[PDB]
Amino acid sequence: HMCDAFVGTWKLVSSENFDDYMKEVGVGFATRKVAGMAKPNMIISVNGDVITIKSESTFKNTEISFILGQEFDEVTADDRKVKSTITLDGGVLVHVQKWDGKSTTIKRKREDDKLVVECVMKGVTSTRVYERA
Ligand SMILES: O=C(O)[C@H]1CCCc2ccc(-c3ccc(Cl)cc3)cc21
Repeated sequence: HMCDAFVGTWKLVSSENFDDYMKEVGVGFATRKVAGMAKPNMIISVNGDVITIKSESTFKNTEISFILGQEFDEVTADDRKVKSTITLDGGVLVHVQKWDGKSTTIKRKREDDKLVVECVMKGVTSTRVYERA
């Protein structure tokens, strides 16, 4: 019953400060513009210990499967090759990506009927809010 409250199909309804977060990460102009337009569908499922997050959009489709606490290699939508670790901390999924001596953290939280995603790179935060599809 791990991650029960995250499981489902979610749709992005708002994004704040995402272009600035992507600049802080190092994403180039053309990818920022096309990526920032996307309104993805995030599909979260659990099978035993394995959590899968599948995200579908006009920009990119991605899929990650993982076990909490167990590092995995991820190719992000902006083509970074990162080493990722996802843990549960006080009911928040905390996803750390490491590449080229850099780090970014993505937190996914259940708040009311929404799933709230906070992406942090150094001092820059972006918030992306999802509703049930
Ligand atoms: O979330 C995902 O799985 C993907 C697929 C669905 C759409 C989308 C949009 C933008 C970015 C994205 C872009 C730039 C940066 Cl730095 C990080 C993430 C990542 C994604």
